Amino acid sequence: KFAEHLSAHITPEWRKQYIQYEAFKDMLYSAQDQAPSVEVTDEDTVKRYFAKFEEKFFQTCEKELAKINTFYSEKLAEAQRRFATLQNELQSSLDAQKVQHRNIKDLKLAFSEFYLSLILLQNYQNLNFTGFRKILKKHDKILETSRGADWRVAHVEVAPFYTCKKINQLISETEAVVTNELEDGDRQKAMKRLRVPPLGAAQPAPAWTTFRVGLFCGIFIVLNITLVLAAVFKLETDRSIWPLIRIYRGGFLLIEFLFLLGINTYGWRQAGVNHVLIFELNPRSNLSHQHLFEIAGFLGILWCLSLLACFFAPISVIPTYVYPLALYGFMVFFLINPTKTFYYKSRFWLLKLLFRVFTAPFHKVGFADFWLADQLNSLSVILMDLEYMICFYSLELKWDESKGLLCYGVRAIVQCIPAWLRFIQCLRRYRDTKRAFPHLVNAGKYSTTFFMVTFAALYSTHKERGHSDTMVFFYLWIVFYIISSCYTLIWDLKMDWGLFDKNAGENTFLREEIVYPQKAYYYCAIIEDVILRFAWTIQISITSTTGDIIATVFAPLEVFRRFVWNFFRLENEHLNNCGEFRAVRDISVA
Amino acid sequence: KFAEHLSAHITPEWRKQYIQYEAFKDMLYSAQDQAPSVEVTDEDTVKRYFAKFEEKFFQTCEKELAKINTFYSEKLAEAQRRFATLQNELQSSLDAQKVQHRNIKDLKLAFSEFYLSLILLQNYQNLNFTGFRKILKKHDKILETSRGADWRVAHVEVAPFYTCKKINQLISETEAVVTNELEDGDRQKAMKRLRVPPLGAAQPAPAWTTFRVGLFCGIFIVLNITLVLAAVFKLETDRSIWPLIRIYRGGFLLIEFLFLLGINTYGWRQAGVNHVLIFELNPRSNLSHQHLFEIAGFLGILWCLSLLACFFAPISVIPTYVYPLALYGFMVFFLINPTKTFYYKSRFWLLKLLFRVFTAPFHKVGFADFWLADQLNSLSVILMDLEYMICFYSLELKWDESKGLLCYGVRAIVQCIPAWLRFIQCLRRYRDTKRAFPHLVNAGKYSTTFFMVTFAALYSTHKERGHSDTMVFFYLWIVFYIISSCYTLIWDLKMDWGLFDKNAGENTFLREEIVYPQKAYYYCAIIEDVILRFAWTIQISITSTTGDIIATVFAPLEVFRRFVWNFFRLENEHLNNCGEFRAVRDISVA
Ligand SMILES: O=P(O)(O)O[C@@H]1[C@@H](OP(=O)(O)O)[C@H](OP(=O)(O)OP(=O)(O)O)[C@H](OP(=O)(O)O)[C@H](OP(=O)(O)OP(=O)(O)O)[C@@H]1OP(=O)(O)O
Ligand SMILES: O=P(O)(O)O[C@@H]1[C@@H](OP(=O)(O)O)[C@H](OP(=O)(O)OP(=O)(O)O)[C@H](OP(=O)(O)O)[C@H](OP(=O)(O)OP(=O)(O)O)[C@@H]1OP(=O)(O)O
Ligand SMILES: O=P(O)(O)O[C@H]1[C@@H](OP(=O)(O)O)[C@H](OP(=O)(O)OP(=O)(O)O)[C@@H](OP(=O)(O)O)[C@H](OP(=O)(O)OP(=O)(O)O)[C@@H]1OP(=O)(O)O
Ligand SMILES: O=P(O)(O)O[C@H]1[C@@H](OP(=O)(O)O)[C@H](OP(=O)(O)OP(=O)(O)O)[C@@H](OP(=O)(O)O)[C@H](OP(=O)(O)OP(=O)(O)O)[C@@H]1OP(=O)(O)O
Repeated sequence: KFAEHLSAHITPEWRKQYIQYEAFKDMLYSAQDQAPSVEVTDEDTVKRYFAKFEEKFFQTCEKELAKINTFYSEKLAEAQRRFATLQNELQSSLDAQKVQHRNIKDLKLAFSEFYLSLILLQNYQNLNFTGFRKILKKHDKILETSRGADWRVAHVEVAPFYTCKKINQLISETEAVVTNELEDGDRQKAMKRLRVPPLGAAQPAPAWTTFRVGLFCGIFIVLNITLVLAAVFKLETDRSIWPLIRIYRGGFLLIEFLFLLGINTYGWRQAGVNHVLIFELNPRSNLSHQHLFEIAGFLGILWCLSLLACFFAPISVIPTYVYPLALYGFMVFFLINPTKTFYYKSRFWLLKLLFRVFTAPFHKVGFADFWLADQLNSLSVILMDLEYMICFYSLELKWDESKGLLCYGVRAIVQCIPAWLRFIQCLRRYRDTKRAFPHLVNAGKYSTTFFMVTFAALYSTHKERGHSDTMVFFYLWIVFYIISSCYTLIWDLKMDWGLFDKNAGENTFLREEIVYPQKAYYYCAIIEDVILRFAWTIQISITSTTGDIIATVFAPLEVFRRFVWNFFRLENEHLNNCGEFRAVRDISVA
Repeated sequence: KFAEHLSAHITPEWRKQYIQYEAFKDMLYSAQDQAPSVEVTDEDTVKRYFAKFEEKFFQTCEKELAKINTFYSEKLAEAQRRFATLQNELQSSLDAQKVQHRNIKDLKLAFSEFYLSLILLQNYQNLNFTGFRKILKKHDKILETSRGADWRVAHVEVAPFYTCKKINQLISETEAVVTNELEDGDRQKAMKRLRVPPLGAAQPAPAWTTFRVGLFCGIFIVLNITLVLAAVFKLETDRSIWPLIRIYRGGFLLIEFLFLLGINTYGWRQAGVNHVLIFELNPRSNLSHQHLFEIAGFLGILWCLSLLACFFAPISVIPTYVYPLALYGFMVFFLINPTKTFYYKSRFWLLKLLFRVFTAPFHKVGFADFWLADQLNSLSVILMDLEYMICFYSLELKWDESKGLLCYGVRAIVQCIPAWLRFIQCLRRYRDTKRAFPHLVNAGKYSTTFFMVTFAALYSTHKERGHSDTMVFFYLWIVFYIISSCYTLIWDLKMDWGLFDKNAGENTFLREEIVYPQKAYYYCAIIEDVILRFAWTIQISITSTTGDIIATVFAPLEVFRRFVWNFFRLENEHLNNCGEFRAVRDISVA
């Protein structure tokens, strides 16, 4: 009932302030078990044990409450100190109208993001009180006394965290001020923006969505079995399937990315590392994991069906080079669907992000656009494809005949588009912050992947012609390979993940604190990301030299290191947004 | 928020006693809209309108509360009157031990079924109070006054339904009496049987189960598309598919039965007609609709795959006459799985039911075994199959050759096994109750389906030989056809469904009350069950004369009338278990 209820309804950034139910329960249960004797020893000696612990208990309760109200009052002062500046800012603004649209618009994200601190603090008044009357009721049950219940009336509801009705009156003035100065009355349009819906792991998946995740993962399994059958029967021929996989690798890397990003969003929501505060999403509406599994499953059904139509060749009139085109025209029409349907706010946010990353020297660099520029250094085969598959229909495809599928620059550069993106983003972080370690470095990390592709291509072109200036360039590519491997594997474990810290202490080789449940995950991953970081630099070289057989088998694997890396790049982030207790974004009105 | 919360957490049998939130809200909203004028008319005249309604409101509130405590106290007295007899019964029992196992066992279903009346009445104290402070808070919000909030302290929490702390002390004595005299202490094994889990429409489907319902309905859709393809391609031949469908019709009628029974359980749970009190299930643990959709989907995957293995003929060693056998050996092994896994209590209850119906002159006739003896008068083709498919492997199958499928009594009687079952059950109802209308009649209903099969078979056998005694028997089958059609279509609308009642009133041609939301469902069904009750008597005759082409197309359709009939046979039941307010079973200890 509660221990779970409390370990779920808790605000992650504050976990070191709640009642610590588990320790209490364990203390009580251990105490009862280590009872001296039922009647074997003397009577009053049994009392001692059932006394000494009683003294210990109410003592640790005392310091326990002492934490709450101290933490509580401190948090409250913050709110008070907020409703101060957050109000005069409106005051100045109000008269100023006689960018104002913008100024008004950002202001409502100040209050809406204020009224989420309070109503996340109000919970802290209840989630403790009715987490303070439960634990006591076992103490009065286990020992079968009443001292606990009495102490509950002796200290708890006299203490300034349950009998301090200040937060509620703050809630009342914010909702009459927002109502009055933001929505021209119309309280209904104000308590639609302000209301906070039960968030965290406390929102179950809307049954229909778990169903649809069941369906699109259902059609998908049979479609995969049908592919594995038919590619071991129907396809059989003398025709080259290398165009077929060289075109159906893009969709696959992009499906294996969204299933894994779904598992990422779940492994974040459950383990407490909030992927809401960091990305700057709005904490009332999100995409829980199920929606990601569902989008991934859907695009997976589309991918499977296009492949099957290519192999089974279902209708004679449509040549065969139209199924891949239809599939990839849908996988990108779904993303620019200009209605307000099928994840409208979602795709619109993602599009704003892409536009602030695919042209990102100019715009600021948040965390969303520093993250989805390290999801493009792994799906970097979906770009050499959307180069190959675009050159191929243009200059190689035979439009005279219905049988289709069964393309000096472009590859070398297009392989380093995302590395260039991130190099520029880090230079921009520098040119604003004025701090080198860590912005100028962490811009080298990508300068190397420039001095790998270039030198590998030089060796390639000078071995194709087979000239004297070839072995020299190869000695250069091989000496820059170890560079662009270590200088990105040390950075993958020291500053991103944050592991290997002197404050490690008990956590052998790890960080001082670890958010994720077990202690073998970190070691498994610290081995994996070491293996799979050498077969991504090769994977870069080979698919740039003068190959696809190793590409289509290392591409689906790189995305796995990106998945196992998201866990820790978001942990090591949250657990730097935890030491300062920050449950709500600081929004700025200008 | 509440109107729904209240229209869901409500105890169906008591719906005519709750606060009637919707009428209140509508009254308030209409009142505010029909306000005389904002300032157009005179000031104090606006007061009149905002006064007259104020007087009206508190008046209808007054009679509203007057209903609750009167209903409440009356319900409480019942509980008190219970804890009386329900206790001395234990008292007498206690000393008697010095069938006792049985006597003890039935006694715990007396308390567990008692402590569900209280904790369904306790809710009635909260679900009203915090349904009495909401409605008022809109009245004080809409009119923007405080009279409502004051009246709340003037009448509500002085009234003997919120300040009557008697039910809770009853809960305390029942759980210390059960703890002490049923479980030898061991409070943990008593508050495992007594606890009531949030029931009704208030229990969401356990996410994993909605997922699995998504999966087994996912593999199923592609498997059906593959069947429709392959039976329009792979099967093609000169071999007779009549054995193939004459064997794969059983599984289909049994799948189309469980999907539809799932839709039945949902249409019951949602529309309020409880399928829990009537079947005598235990109200804490049930099978919500999702579990039925999931079992149906699973047996559907098995059916589809067996069919596909028959058509695709996947492995050469296993002849082809082994796939239907494997499918139907699994569909019946799933039902006698002697572990405690895969719906253990469920299948064990269903098996106890079958054993109390397939031999049912002797056992009592509850409602479960009167209901699942009218689910066997529709799945009556699954018996002429398990006759045909059993005779065929025995005396027709060619075990010498691997190619298999591509069998004077038995049919005539086996068609009337379930009609015989129900005829006997009604005779047993008579031989106990001693009442004819409705037991002796409603035993005729099945005597006719005896004088239809018999006479149709007589005409058949005398036309095969083609003798003089043929046209006479046909004039008899045709005169008993209209009998066995009208005498079961009038009974399908007058006593089962209960429709066409003189107390109809406003509900044209219907019953006085209707539990189901709309008013076109009843007419649609009253037309349907008229059409599909003539093509079930034919369907009986044809598949008994000397055919399958019309059988395999009317069998999947009869089950539809059984589905559309379950709705109303359970409505017309619940809405006779509602007039007496009975939310808990009366269990008897002997
Ligand atoms: O909050 P965002 O930015 O994520 O999205 C909302 C915001 O968009 P935007 O500011 O234009 O980027 C407003 O748009 P807008 O043009 O109407 O007005 P402004 O541009 O804000 O002046 C808002 O209206 P409003 O609340 O300001 O009146 C609402 O409009 P719409 O859908 O038509 O819904 P209604 O408002 O008509 O019900 C938008 O969507 P939703 O929130 O889902 O409804
Ligand atoms: O209540 P039912 O009839 O629907 O089912 C229970 C009841 O069955 P039955 O009376 O035999 O028909 C008891 O069986 P039983 O033989 O143990 O004892 P009795 O025959 O009742 O004397 C009960 O144990 P118990 O609670 O009485 O000790 C429990 O057994 P089991 O798991 O071994 O129980 P635990 O060891 O986990 O308690 C059965 O299932 P569950 O309730 O799901 O567990
Ligand atoms: O009577 P029992 O022994 O069968 O059950 C206990 C009962 O409290 P009771 O006995 O009435 O005082 C539950 O509260 P309840 O629903 O009555 O609610 P109210 O308090 O009455 O509102 C309580 O949940 P909780 O809500 O306090 O957390 C539960 O804790 P459980 O979830 O198992 O474990 P935790 O998560 O608590 O550690 C207790 O079981 P045990 O832990 O074994 O003692
Ligand atoms: O602030 P607003 O005006 O946007 O919203 C109102 C708000 O009460 P508030 O304003 O504080 O007085 C809700 O209660 P809440 O969460 O505050 O709960 P507390 O009681 O405060 O704990 C109330 O639900 P609820 O009162 O039935 O639980 C809701 O009615 P709606 O959902 O339609 O539910 P019904 O009308 O169908 O019942 C009201 O909206 P409108 O009906 O449009 O006026």
